[PDB]
Amino acid sequence: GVTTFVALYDYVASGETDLSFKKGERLQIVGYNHGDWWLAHSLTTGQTGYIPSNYVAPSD
Amino acid sequence: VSLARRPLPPLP
Repeated sequence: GVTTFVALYDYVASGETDLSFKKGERLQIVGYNHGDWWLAHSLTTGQTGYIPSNYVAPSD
Repeated sequence: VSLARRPLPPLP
């Protein structure tokens, strides 16, 4: 039920829906999410997009 | 709905 995640790896998004992010970035999940890819907002860069859940872990 | 349910990328 945590909403804040940290990026565990750098990720280059392939599509316009997805967020690129770098290892260590703090990401907050936005709205209702299900499945494997979740809409997120980077607290580090301000960008938004879908993230792959296997690239992140719950964070403070 | 499809955007959430897409295959994941492999880990690096």
